[PDB]
Amino acid sequence: ACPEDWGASSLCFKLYAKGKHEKKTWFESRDFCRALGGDLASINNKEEQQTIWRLITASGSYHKLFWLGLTYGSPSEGFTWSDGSPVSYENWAYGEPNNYQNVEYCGELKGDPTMSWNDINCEHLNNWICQI
Ligand SMILES: C[C@@H]1O[C@@H](O[C@H]2[C@H](O[C@H]3[C@H](O)[C@@H](O)[C@H](O)O[C@@H]3CO)O[C@H](CO)[C@H](O)[C@@H]2O)[C@@H](O)[C@H](O)[C@@H]1O
Ligand SMILES: [Ca+2]
Repeated sequence: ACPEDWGASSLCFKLYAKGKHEKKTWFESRDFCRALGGDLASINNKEEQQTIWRLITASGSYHKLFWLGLTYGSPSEGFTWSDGSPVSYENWAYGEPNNYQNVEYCGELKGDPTMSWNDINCEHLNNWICQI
């Protein structure tokens, strides 16, 4: 059972699309989700991707960018999820991750129907999604 305000399919997810001045870095977003007892959202299969897409449609958060729990590990690991669990299912956008200019070590979701991922600099301010 998920809490009533969390979207379910299982993992539970919640969108945080806040004011223009209330976005957070990847690390700030991770700390926020962990303070709730959860973490930044991981997308581990097509069912979880659909759960989050339907959360986006229900909110009207179209076109927005969201932090996911994607973080680059060691060179041999590549991207992992924020709790260290491995990236198995992937939905990177075309050409991604491209580590553009060698400074992109966190992952963001483009919240449109493609639900694609991009690596981006971790100090960008974005919306975020938590899991619990
Ligand atoms: C926005 C960026 O998109 C991918 O990086 C691509 C890169 O983006 C350029 C964009 O074309 C340009 O309008 C903007 O002013 O600067 C961006 C770079 O920060 O463009 C190159 C072509 O030169 C490639 O197509 C890159 O894929 C994405 O990978 C980045 O993380 C970022 O979201
Ligand atoms: Ca990129």
